[PDB]
Amino acid sequence: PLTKQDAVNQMMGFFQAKALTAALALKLFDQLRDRDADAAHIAARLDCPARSTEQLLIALRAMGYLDQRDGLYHLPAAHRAFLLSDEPQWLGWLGRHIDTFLYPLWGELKTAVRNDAHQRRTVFGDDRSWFDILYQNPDDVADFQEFLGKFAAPFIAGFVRDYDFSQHRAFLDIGSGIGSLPMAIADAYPGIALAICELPQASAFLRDKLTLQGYGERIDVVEGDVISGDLPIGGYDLIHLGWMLHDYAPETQLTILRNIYRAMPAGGRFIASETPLNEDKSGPEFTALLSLNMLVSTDGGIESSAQEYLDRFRLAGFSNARIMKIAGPRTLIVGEKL
Amino acid sequence: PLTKQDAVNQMMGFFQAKALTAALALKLFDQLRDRDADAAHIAARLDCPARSTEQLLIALRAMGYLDQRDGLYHLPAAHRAFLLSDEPQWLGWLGRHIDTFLYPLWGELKTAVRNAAPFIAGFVRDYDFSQHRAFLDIGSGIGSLPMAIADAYPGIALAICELPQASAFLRDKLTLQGYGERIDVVEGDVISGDLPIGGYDLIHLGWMLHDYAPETQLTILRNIYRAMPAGGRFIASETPLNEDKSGPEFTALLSLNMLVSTDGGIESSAQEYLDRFRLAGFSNARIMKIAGPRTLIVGEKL
Repeated sequence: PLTKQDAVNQMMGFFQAKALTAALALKLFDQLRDRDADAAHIAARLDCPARSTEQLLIALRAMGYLDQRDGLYHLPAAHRAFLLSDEPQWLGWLGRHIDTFLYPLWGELKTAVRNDAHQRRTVFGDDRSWFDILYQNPDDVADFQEFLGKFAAPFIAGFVRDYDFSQHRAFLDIGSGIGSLPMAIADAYPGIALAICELPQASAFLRDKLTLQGYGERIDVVEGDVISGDLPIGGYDLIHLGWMLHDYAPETQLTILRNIYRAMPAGGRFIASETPLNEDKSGPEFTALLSLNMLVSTDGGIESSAQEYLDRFRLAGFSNARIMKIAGPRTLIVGEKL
Repeated sequence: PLTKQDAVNQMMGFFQAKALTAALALKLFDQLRDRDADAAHIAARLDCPARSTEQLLIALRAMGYLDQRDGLYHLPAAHRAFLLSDEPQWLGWLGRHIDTFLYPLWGELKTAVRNAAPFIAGFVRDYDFSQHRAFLDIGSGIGSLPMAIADAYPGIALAICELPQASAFLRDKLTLQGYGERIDVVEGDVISGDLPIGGYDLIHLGWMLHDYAPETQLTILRNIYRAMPAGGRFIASETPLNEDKSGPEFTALLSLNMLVSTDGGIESSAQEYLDRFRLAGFSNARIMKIAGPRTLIVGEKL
């Protein structure tokens, strides 16, 4: 088991979190992309007091994110890809998501558990529903999805590699952020028809992004709504919903799944990719904590076991509801329409 | 080196931190004091809904603080000491300090950049107090250090120097513990410089220098140096940064904690403390490394 020191260490772990998000917000690592430098000159380039900048630097060094030799701070080469703001794996979006949204809400975790409700009203004075905030801010949603797209590379690679897309004639991805998955499918499967279904607000933007990358004729963008169930998805024998169910309460998950089931072609296949809790709902750790993040931030999001997802597939009308394990962090929940 | 995922996991470490403090604040672990229980039964006794309590329970099992089999949660015996509200080692005090003070303060870290038992035990065991006749503790919280000294050195005179508006309170606490006639309470202020400490040939200042900017530290050290008796010894117990200020990690992080929660607080190297002791007039400024988490910076008045 663990000891008192461990619990204390973890109760203070918001220290390391905010040292990192502050450094990212200050773009501190940017000042070392070209040369090494001491605290006083980093503080000059950042427009910050020398003393407090030095306190942040010493902490980042002690945490292993920076090197320091003879008073000069050095950005390690293997940290460049995620600490520099122009690198495609830059963590700045997550940092600002934490600073502006998740960190304040988790401050009120106790009350979220007491009430089984989000703390957006408490914390931000915002009495709008989760659905309201999302529908109203498609720019934030796009920024979010393009950040997530970077992380989804192992899921996408393992989906393309472990699942036979050659068996299907037409694949449609519901609510793709940026088209990364159907692009990877197109790159490996030249004969399958491909489409993304987007909200009418998000569709022109995704169309523009697909066109810029050269995929505007290869991948169609159709408009629709999983919530209202307006889903022109009947010509697609494979339908995929990427990591969306856990954003909603189970009852809403049922509505989404019934909405897709009703719109699917007869004999069609539907796959939801999710990160389930394990069999005895004992973990894994990040997913267990992700559930709490859904509690404090959304209107009824939650993580579920594989079996719980199977039950919801069946209740929504799907036949042969089953799990398909693939490489990567997601698990496929699969069912057919008969 | 570190990877993207290492940084992500640490950037989200406030997840784990709040799971623990919310669990402490909710007295969730007390519901497993005498038996195992499933989520619905813990939730009922907590006056909380079952769905949200179960989410917090699942995270605590996944973090390793609870066991779980067939839906029944178990408090591991090795965890009772710091998770149960009635146990001497209960961490609720820290959770509350984090919830009401530190966590909100650290939420604006970027704006602020831009603008104890084991010490006591190692001090009393390692340092021979018998070489002194009168010992004074400045800023003593409840007098735990002089009481420990009293319990091991019945010959030494003992006193605590407290702020005026806290002295009667401390006098009372000391009396209620049986030390009211063994430990004297004098009144004073290191910042102001009013310090009736002339009679004590060993004076101690416990973990206070880092609450202040180096400039105010110098003023404090000069104030104590002047009031001390000739021949006296002074000890400040601190947690210094290491020789190249690359750590240790908690002290580096604690330095930022002083940034957001005091006016000018900061940690320092051993050499920097020695430098300030010398600038303040002390003689034989030196480092004594005792057991426990603190280091002693020591000076004398010749």
